[PDB]
Amino acid sequence: FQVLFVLTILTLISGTIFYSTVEGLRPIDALYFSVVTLTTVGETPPPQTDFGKIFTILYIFIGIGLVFGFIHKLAVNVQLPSILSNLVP
Amino acid sequence: FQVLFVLTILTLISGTIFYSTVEGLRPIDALYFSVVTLTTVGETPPPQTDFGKIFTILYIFIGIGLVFGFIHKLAVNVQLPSILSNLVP
Amino acid sequence: FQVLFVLTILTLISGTIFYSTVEGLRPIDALYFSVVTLTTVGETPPPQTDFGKIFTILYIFIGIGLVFGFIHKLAVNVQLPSILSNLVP
Amino acid sequence: FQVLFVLTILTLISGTIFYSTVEGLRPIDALYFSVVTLTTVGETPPPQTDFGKIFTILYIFIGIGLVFGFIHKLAVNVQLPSILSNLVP
Ligand code: NA
Ligand code: NA
Ligand code: NA
Ligand code: NA
Repeated sequence: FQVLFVLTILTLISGTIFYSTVEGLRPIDALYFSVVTLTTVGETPPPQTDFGKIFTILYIFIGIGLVFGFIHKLAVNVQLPSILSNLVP
Repeated sequence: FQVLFVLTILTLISGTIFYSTVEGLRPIDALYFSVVTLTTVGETPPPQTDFGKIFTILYIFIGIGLVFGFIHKLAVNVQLPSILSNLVP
Repeated sequence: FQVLFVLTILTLISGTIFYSTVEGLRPIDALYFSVVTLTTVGETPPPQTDFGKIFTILYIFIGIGLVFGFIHKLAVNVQLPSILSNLVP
Repeated sequence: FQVLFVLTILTLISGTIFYSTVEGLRPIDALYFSVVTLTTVGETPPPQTDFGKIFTILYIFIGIGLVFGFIHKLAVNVQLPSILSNLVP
């Protein structure tokens, strides 16, 4: 979880650096693009540079497994227990 | 299932409260945004406030596991049985 | 697979009937909306009626598990075998 | 992994050929559409031809299982090991 947590953050930082410089986005919008791309939500418009498109294609393949792995350990063993160890008054 | 059902509803209510106030949406559109964000459908436009963006990023990480957990118990053991206990005339 | 296949089709037909009448879409665009909603792709705009929104919320929760179940049996045991029983010349 | 890798590439090439000719997209935008459709991100607009819509519906059902299978072997046994066989200095 600490590790998975670190990878995800490093992955989102990379994305954020990439999209602010190549697509011209403010940091916050570039992190947002990164997270909604990798969680496969995708509610923003697509990148407008060919360079953005290529990076996004590869970023998607490398990131998704990471992000979803983090999301899965996050849910199965930081929430349910918390949540369940929670019922038992 | 009752529990999972409750968490999902509380999660969608939070989202609904958040998006109506900070993004200025009518309740129904804010629930919709919440559900299509957390089911990773994402067919609406993205939030326009930095505050919306940040909450959405975190809401996505906490909610997805919840919503999908509910969806999964919903399908595996309220439908298939119903559906199957359904074939056998 | 035959069963899963039937449920998915009946689910897409319902969606198609719903969106053509309430949202005013041509059959083909309503099937498309249905499939891209339930596969969580979501690349179309969202429904414009409150009635569309509500149905979509519920359609998403009931359908996703169905559609993905079909997709999963489709891939694991109509493709891989086909595909693999395919290597062995 | 080599096999899964090949199928995904052949699947994206098909999509790319399809969307450049029928939807009139430059190769790169057609590959992009293909990848964001099959990874269920969906942040581009939808196809504008009925022919595009139909192919997309079927492409989605056949491709998703493929693409996600590749993504899953990619993550579980080209990254984690790499990543983990990485901690142990
Ligand atoms: Na999506
Ligand atoms: Na979208
Ligand atoms: Na998705
Ligand atoms: Na989307």
